[PDB]
Amino acid sequence: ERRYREASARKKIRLDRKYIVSCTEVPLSVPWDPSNQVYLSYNNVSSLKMLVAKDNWVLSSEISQVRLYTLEDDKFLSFHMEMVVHVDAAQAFLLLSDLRQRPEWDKHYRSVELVQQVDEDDAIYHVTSPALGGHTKPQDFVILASRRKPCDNGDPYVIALRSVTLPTHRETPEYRRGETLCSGFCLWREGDQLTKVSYYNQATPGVLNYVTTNVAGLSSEFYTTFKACEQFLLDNR
Repeated sequence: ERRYREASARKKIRLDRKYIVSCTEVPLSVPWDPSNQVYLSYNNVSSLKMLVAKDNWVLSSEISQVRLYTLEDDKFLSFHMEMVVHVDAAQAFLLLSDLRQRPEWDKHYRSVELVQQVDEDDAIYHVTSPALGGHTKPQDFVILASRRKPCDNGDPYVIALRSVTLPTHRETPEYRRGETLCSGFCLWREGDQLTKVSYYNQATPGVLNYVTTNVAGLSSEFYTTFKACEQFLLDNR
């Protein structure tokens, strides 16, 4: 309603003012080296856990028991979605770990190609996303997906996502080369057939405007795309 439209747009303008200066000070994509595969996979998963462990997360919104947290770092904007689903965490882990089945429920992943299967729990994908507001071209990503099972009780299943570079899939004029610093899921066992599904996205300069629109409340594509995940997991029990 009017009362919310006006105050929301004010919040969006402030966030743009703060993050107009995008961010090399931090490295988005990293060279892929089969020799450093174990550390690229370790640093990938380690980064996501440290993001979860940060303390200055602030709640922005809640809709039908689906929360939305945000974190205003000095250089980049991070958000995080929380949700509880009625599926076993182990089952949700196998579904959310294969990005090839992610276009089936996420509007933001148009196509997904598997470039190289490093090992059991690590792989390199080639992702393409539709053109967001203000572009004629879709943008593509070269992402390393690393998954790890929880070590102890209470620790989460982790699926990590980081952009990398490969000499075989270099930037092409048909797509815009996007780059995400660190994203992925975190799944907790909240009980028998219960799972707290969490999506984290640390930084993606190629979609800043898109994010600040959802955080301010002027849009609801995060919630739509995230409840589609809830519906994607429930059907595979």
